[PDB]
Amino acid sequence: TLKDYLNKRVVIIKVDGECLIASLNGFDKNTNLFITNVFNRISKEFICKAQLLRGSEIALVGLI
Amino acid sequence: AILDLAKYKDSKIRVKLMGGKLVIGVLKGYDQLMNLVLDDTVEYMNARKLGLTVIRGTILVSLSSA
Amino acid sequence: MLPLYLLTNAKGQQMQIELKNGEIIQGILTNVDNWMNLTLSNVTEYSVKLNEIYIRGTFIKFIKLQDNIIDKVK
Amino acid sequence: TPLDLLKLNLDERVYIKLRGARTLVGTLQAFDSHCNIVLSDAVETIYQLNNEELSESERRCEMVFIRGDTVTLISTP
Amino acid sequence: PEILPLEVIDKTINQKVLIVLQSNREFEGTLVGFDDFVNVILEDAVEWLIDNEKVMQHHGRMLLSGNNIAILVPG
Amino acid sequence: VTTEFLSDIIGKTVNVKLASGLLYSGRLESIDGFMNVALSSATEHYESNNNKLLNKFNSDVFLRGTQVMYISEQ
Amino acid sequence: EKFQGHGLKTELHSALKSSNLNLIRRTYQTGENPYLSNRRYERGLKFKRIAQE
Amino acid sequence: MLFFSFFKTLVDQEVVVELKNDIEIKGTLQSVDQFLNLKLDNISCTDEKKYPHLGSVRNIFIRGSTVRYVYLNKNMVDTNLLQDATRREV
Amino acid sequence: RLETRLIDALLIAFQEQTNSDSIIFKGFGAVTVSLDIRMKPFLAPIVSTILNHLKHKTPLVRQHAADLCAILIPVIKNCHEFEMLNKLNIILYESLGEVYPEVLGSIINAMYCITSVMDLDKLQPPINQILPTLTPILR
Repeated sequence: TLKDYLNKRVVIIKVDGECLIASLNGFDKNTNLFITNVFNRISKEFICKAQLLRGSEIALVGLI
Repeated sequence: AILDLAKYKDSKIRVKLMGGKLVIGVLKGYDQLMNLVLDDTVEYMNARKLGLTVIRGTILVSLSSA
Repeated sequence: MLPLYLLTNAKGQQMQIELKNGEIIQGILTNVDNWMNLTLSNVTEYSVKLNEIYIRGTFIKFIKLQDNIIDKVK
Repeated sequence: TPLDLLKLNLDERVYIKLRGARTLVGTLQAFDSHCNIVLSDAVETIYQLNNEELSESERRCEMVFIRGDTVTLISTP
Repeated sequence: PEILPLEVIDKTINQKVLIVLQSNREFEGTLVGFDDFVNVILEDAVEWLIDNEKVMQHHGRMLLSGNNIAILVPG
Repeated sequence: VTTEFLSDIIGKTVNVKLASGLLYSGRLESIDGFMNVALSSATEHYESNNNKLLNKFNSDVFLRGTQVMYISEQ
Repeated sequence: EKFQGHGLKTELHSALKSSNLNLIRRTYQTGENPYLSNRRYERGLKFKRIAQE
Repeated sequence: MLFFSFFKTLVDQEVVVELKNDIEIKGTLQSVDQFLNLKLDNISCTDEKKYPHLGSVRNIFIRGSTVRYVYLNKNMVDTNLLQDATRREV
Repeated sequence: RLETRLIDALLIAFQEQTNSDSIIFKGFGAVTVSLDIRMKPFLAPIVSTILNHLKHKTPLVRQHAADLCAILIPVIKNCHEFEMLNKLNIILYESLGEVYPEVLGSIINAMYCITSVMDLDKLQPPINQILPTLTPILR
């Protein structure tokens, strides 16, 4: 379950190969994730303060 | 439906389809499944002319006014 | 909270939508369904000004929300 | 009914082709409505076209699982 | 009031039709039957590839899956 | 109608093509509402049957319903 | 029977070589068969005049 | 549902996973779900190149579609019991 | 050879026994205590019969087989089967909820031999899950 990853900085890798570090404030049955404090793992590029990520896009999730 | 196509009915619309397809045509009819009936249908892939067509609301990526 | 519930609380807000074709769609939200099918107003896209556009939920990559989404929402 | 026909090759050596030019040989220990497959004593032949020549990568695994969406062909070698 | 796509397809039954798939592959032939999922029964189909190439000439009644279907063109 | 067609084409040699373009020529043993195809004595070819036959399979050959594109017959 | 049919029969965890406490346990206490506990699927498998009417 | 009960049956087991983007990770499975999403603990290294870049992450959540294979050992589980389980279900 | 035929005969007569008597598991256990390291290839099928009787419709054969379990537990340690002791602990712990007290007591006895023999850390259930199920048993 994604209930343990709430309010925690996580590292998400997409299907396209991109990766990000950011907090996880929400989840659903479709693995659609509401994401805040968005930053890039490799490029350390701040994207925005609040974003949504479709479930089919997530390749992998990790805790940090 | 969260989208009312009545004001888009009998109006030229620009619809994007899956697989890098773009279709422009006047909207004759629609349904709750967003299956579209277009007349004077043209497709830009560079230019392909068609007659009346039936559009799949299943593979439909997006719709906009034209 | 839930993403769908958040898009339900958020109505008429500017946001930058990312799609699978790679085209930016910047618009103002209008209605949201259980399939997260988006309809935007005052729409402009990058690789075109549009009054309204229909957006399929499954074709979406990610959504760039405004920063006040929590304040204006909750 | 096709699965009922797939009851024939159970516990028998099966040749399976998958998406991504992934071929695999094994014995058939599982299937289901979504065609999720478990194989025993298997071996994997990976077709990889690189630098404009044909090449392959052999991954030997005795126990491994396969996801249904990657399923392309199911037959016997 | 709204003309239904199932009404249009029902109208183009037993008529020449060009069905464009989601790929560059297009089919052309005589429509026979369909269903709610619009799995096409196409009589004497001709397989095509746009950007044209002829693949195979089909003699018979063909069943095309409604998943890959994109556009239905009467005539 | 489609179910009637499937009931008609049972025990008939058919040419079935996936989304990968590989066309299989073989007797149709069974099929379901998911368009899952179980063949027998099926031979594989690239595109049209007039091309090179890659490999031969005598036993029952199963196909996946979302992978298949169209089912023709000779 | 015999010791031959004994060892050849083994058991759930015996033949399974254990290694799964949900296999042995679940297949034991509430167990009938191991690993034994869709809508649009049955709809697809179950799939003009009527519509018009 | 069969495989659902299979990995639902396999908990606290070190397995290797390959993804569609070619990411191969070994881990100890913990939580399961109807959509066959996996949560691995004690994230390990499989190869040098195929292993993605995560330094400190001990726990992951994998989406069910992304996995290509799931690598096990024959000593881990008996296949035959799953087999007659298959003939019993369908 | 005749050592093989011995244990074979003991398993046969043990699984085929019609009458209710307490001798078979006692003396069989005495044999297994006499010869122990030699048992391993027989030790596996013997436990197959064990579980086979642990699922049965007669409480007499039930508690009988359980009494045989508690006796065979120390011998299994000599073969270093400990995971096999773990699956025994599992099945017995899952059957601990039986209604028949006469069998349940013997089952708890086998639990006693298992926990006593094998190290606590590697015990499957584990112990801290075991005991709170024991607290209602006292009544």
